[PDB]
Amino acid sequence: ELVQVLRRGLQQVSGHGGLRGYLRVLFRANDVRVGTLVGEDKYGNKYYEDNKQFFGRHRWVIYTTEMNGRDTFWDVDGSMVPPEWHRWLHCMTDDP
Amino acid sequence: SRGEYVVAKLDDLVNWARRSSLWPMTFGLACCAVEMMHMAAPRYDMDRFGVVFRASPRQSDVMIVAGTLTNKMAPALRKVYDQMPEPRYVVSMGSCANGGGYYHYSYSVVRGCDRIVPVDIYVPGCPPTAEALLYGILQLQRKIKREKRLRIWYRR
Amino acid sequence: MWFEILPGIAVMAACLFIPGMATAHIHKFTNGGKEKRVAHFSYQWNLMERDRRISGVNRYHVTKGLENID
Amino acid sequence: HPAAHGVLRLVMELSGEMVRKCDPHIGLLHRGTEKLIEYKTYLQALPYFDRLDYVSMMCNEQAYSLAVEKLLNIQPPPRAQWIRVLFGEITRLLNHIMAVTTHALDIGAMTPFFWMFEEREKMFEFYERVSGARMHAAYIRPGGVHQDLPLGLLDDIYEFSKNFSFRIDELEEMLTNNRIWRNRTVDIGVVTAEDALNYGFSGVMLRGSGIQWDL
Amino acid sequence: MNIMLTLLTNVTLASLLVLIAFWLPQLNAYSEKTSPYECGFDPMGSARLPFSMKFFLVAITFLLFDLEIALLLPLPWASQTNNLKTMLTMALFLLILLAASLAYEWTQKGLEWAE
Amino acid sequence: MFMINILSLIIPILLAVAFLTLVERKVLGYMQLRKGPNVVGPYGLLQPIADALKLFTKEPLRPATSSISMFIIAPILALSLALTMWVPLPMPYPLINMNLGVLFMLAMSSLAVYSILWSGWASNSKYALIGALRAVAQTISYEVTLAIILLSVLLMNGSYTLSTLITTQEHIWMIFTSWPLAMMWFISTLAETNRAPFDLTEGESELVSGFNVEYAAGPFAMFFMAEYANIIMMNAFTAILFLGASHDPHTPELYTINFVLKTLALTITFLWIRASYPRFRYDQLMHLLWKSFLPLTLALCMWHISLPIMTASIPPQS
Amino acid sequence: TYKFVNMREPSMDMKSVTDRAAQTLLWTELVRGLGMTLSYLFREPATINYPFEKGPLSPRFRGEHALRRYPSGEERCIACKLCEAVCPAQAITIEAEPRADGSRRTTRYDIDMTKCIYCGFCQEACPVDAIVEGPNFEFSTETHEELLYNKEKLLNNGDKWEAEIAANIQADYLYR
Ligand SMILES: CCCCCCCCCCCCCCCCC[C@@H](O)O[C@H](CO[C@H](O)CCCCCCCCCCCCCCC)COP(=O)(O)OCC[N+](C)(C)C
Ligand SMILES: CCCCCCCCCCCCCCCCC[C@@H](O)O[C@H](CO[C@H](O)CCCCCCCCCCCCCCC)COP(=O)(O)OCC[N+](C)(C)C
Ligand SMILES: CCCCCCCCCCCCCCCCC[C@@H](O)O[C@H](CO[C@H](O)CCCCCCCCCCCCCCC)COP(=O)(O)OCC[N+](C)(C)C
Ligand SMILES: C=C(C)[C@H]1Cc2c(ccc3c2O[C@@H]2COc4cc(OC)c(OC)cc4[C@@H]2C3=O)O1
Ligand code: SF4
Ligand code: SF4
Ligand code: SF4
Repeated sequence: ELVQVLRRGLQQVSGHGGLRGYLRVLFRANDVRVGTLVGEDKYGNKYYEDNKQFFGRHRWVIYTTEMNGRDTFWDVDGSMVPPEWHRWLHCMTDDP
Repeated sequence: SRGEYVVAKLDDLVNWARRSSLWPMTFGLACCAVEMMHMAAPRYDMDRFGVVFRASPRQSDVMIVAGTLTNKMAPALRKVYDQMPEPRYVVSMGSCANGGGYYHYSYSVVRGCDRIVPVDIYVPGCPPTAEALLYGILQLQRKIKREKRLRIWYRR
Repeated sequence: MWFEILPGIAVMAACLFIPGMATAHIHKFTNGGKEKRVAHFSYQWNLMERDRRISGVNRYHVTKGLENID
Repeated sequence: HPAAHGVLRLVMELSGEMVRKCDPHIGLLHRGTEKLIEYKTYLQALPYFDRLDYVSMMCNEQAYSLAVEKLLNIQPPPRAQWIRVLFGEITRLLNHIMAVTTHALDIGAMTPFFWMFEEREKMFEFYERVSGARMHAAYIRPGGVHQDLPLGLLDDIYEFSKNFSFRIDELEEMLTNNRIWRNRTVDIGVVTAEDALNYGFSGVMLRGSGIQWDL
Repeated sequence: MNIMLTLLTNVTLASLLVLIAFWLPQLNAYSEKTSPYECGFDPMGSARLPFSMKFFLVAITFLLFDLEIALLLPLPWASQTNNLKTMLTMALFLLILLAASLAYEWTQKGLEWAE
Repeated sequence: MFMINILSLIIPILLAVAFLTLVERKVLGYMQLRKGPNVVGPYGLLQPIADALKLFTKEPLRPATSSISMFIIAPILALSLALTMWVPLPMPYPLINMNLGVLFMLAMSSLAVYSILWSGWASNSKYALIGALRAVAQTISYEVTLAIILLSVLLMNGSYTLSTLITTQEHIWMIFTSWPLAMMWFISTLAETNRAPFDLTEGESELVSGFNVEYAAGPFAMFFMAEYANIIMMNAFTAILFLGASHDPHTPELYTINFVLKTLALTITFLWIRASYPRFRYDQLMHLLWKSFLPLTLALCMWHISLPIMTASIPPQS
Repeated sequence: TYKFVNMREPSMDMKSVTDRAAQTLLWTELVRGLGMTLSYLFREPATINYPFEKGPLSPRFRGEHALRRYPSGEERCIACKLCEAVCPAQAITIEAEPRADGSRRTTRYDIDMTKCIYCGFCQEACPVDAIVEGPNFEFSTETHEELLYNKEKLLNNGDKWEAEIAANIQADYLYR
């Protein structure tokens, strides 16, 4: 029913660390989905998956806000992924 | 100073507006145009970044040189580049546009489109993947974010 | 999602709401709080001019009832 | 021009909007491929055939490989030939999708392009898995194929193939019985069988006129 | 008076938008930029050369058909007359003659464009 | 105080046009299995603002071969007329109350074709001229049929006053009385607004950009604003004409909400149509309007003249 | 073996004629197309959230080039010049000499990335797995000169991407 969809949205905003974390993820990645934390990167990037999404949307990375020297709160790019997480993220392998 | 703060804020607003609405000219030459189409395809959906193709050069902001530029075709590319109103940007996509590529040693091929027009971003690959072209476009957006025209005018 | 199109439609609906309610409220404000008089024909215009003349304040919508018959 | 399908300078003499004369000017994508091929070895000249027709890449590889195999008097192994035919049919699907969707886009129907280019993306994934390149595989070689299939490619090709007919059905629902599409396509550009034969046409351009010919 | 004010406001807003469009940005106009657009190559002839109209007869017929709607537009008020039979006869006569003129033009190939 | 009403009508219309573009892009995207603008602002809500700011800070180009006066005048006329067509619409009270409001819209819509004509001719380029001539053909195709349809529908209203249409449809919608006329009116409104499948004047796949191929930056923005304002205005006119919302004199915002919802439904139907069909040929459009719509419209005009007399159902007004 | 695509004759009975007239006058197939688009509107789009989500790739993927080392830290390249001879675009330039310890090593190893067609022939030709095409594809530059790789840049690429390059090679070397 529609009420269950609304409840899914409410638990989605609840599970992102509250309202401000929800807004942070919405304005940083234009996505508010919740996934299992596969792992964390030594530069601050976090990697999540959810196998219920279709192939392509089942793995993602929330980038760090502070890379080597630059502020990456808004300025992010795919080149910031390290090679091992690069292999995992592009589905060249199944193992993290 | 107040004037410096004001020009910085207006500069940021104009940079945001220009990078958030980038309209490439509907313009392709060779193999690389297929990957450009796949970038426009639903999987990548460049339109979600505010990137919309437009046929007329007068209503365009970016020229993606996607394919070989030959000697016969170079004047036409230069002409449709000149008819773009400013500010205008050029992305060189693929080996053929970047430096000639497979046809570098040819009697009929221009060794890189940068001999004809100034180039902002070079996207390597033969062809670059649609993801690579998207990376290049976002890099162009970052470069537009870095530019400071109002600050330079104020410090004059 | 398809429900992501809804915010833009809502903004358009909010924008399109404003003209009608603004017109209605301005009509009420400038016509004594009781709707703007419609004069499609000269008889209605004559009625409006008579209302303005007998109002004593040169405003047609100022209505004089049975308190003007001594 | 969006309808130019690339670099074509069609000089047209018109009376009003009626076309009095067409003069196609080509050579805006003449790169001198044949001289360059004359400067390469047979393996070095193979990737040029990828870039000849950049919608039917593996079919061009197959044609060149067949020519070189005939000149060498050798024979590809059976598994290589089955792989060649399978990927040639996948390439035919890619080419026909591109042709039909760009034709519809030129006519004015822009929607089927987006529906079918996701299937094109999946077939690009097949290309990349077999070769490491989504478009220019250089996979079919004058001795067979470069590498064997990865250990799970056939299952994915089967999964893709068992859902494509519904996409074709949706495309046909959009176009086949549409009176606007029929108005824009029926009786337009009619060519007779004898004219098609004398003018050197091939493929659909013959079969549309009733000529029964398939290589 | 209110309609005149509305027209003045709309025209003023549009003209102001044009003025901001032409005076806010930085202009770099050179001869190559302002040249006419014909897909990258120079035009052969002029755009002020005659351009054939293949629907010229339909265009001429449009004038008479446009005056017919001007004739037919007072029908809502005409339907309030006491001589309803006469008004209905004349309205149907006018529409029948319009339909007959359309039929005559159709049958004699008047609606086909010139080749 | 009337100036305030003018502004309260003008600014929201432009805002709705700006966001209509975002809605148009998103609807097309989701109907094409993609998303459309969702990065510039949450759910792409700031994309129209970025487009407007980018367009008006870009260099406007004045062609060397162009006629300067008409070239500059045409977009001004387009946008001013697009804004002017809204003033007689009752929502439920019009800003301007006209005895003949329908004739006013007819005349102003007839005068809005000259912005495309003068723009195309004054550009002094071949594609612009082809677009202008296509506009001439389009008007010749649709004008007579649209006028006769309007007359046939309004025969049951009793006048050309737009507010009377609210009184006429107090109990039933006029679409249940004249649905055959409503279908032809909808198609003619598609043809009149230069919308797919009747977007010949632009013709992106055939004419690059058509009549406005030489326009850039702000004047191009004004042409776009005029076109989308015309879309919204025409769909609002259709909603008033055929789907009459109930009006409570003490509760007018109920009517306003109902009318806005119907107008949005019709506009979304326009966007839906654009994503489903191929483009017509302009000679085929003329033949469709003159060989199919015109005879049926003439017959239905005779029928809608005879019917109120036949059943003693003539509307009140003189 | 052939079939006809447009050789069917319409039925001329009164019911079929009336059905065709209803299709002509009430626009049934146009509503069918509208229904198809409406059905698509309610499906989940195929778009991914780049750059936070990436398109799937393969261990065979051909991206930016890299020069590799042995586990001891010694370079694998011995300057045989097979990759330079096989390069269809003549994108590789090599100069070699005996090293101070007598080893056969390069003194110049350039790849022009604006000449390269990314065909992977060089890594097929290499007998020691010295030159590879790595998995990286996001290396767009702002200048043409940044795409003219010398030996230092390629060695740097190898050191940077070796962790993924070795894993990709391990998953595909049995097909080679
Ligand atoms: C009364 C009005 C008069 C003027 C009318 C004009 C309209 C008003 C202007 C509208 C303001 C909206 C712009 C603000 C949008 C910023 C969004 C934000 O996200 O941008 C950030 C940075 O924002 C910009 O740096 C600053 C924007 C605005 C700066 C100053 C604004 C001052 C405006 C005040 C009005 C001045 C008008 C003067 C004429 C009267 C970084 O985003 P970005 O990296 O890109 O996106 C990366 C995408 N990722 C996240 C998914 C990876
Ligand atoms: C949204 C719709 C409503 C808006 C409401 C506001 C309306 C605003 C009006 C629209 C115009 C906006 C233009 C904004 C920039 C100003 C351009 C011009 O006026 O400035 C200069 C005007 O200066 C002239 O050079 C001459 C100045 C002095 C000579 C004549 C003026 C005499 C007035 C007396 C001034 C002395 C002090 C007065 C104190 C009050 C011309 O410079 P120019 O390069 O060409 O044009 C390009 C402008 N660029 C550089 C920003 C790109
Ligand atoms: C004697 C000549 C006959 C043969 C020659 C033919 C040449 C003449 C062409 C046709 C002649 C008809 C014209 C007669 C004048 C009509 C006016 C009069 O007869 O009364 C009208 C009667 O008109 C009726 O509608 C019936 C006559 C209409 C005939 C239908 C049209 C046929 C004309 C076809 C010939 C024209 C050229 C060819 C066209 C196809 C209305 O009367 P009523 O409204 O009570 O009172 C009005 C006064 N009020 C207002 C104060 C109350
Ligand atoms: C408009 C969107 C949906 C897509 C389609 C499209 C682009 C971008 C550019 C072009 C384009 O289509 C046209 C027509 O079809 C081909 C076919 C071509 O070769 C198959 C080819 O090569 C240069 C070029 C073209 C045109 C052109 O460059 O994005
Ligand atoms: S770089 Fe490669 S894919 Fe791109 S146009 Fe040249 S040959 Fe074709
Ligand atoms: S990938 Fe091919 S073109 Fe590039 S350097 Fe290696 S052999 Fe040469
Ligand atoms: S990279 Fe490999 S093929 Fe090239 S010179 Fe070195 S060892 Fe030989």
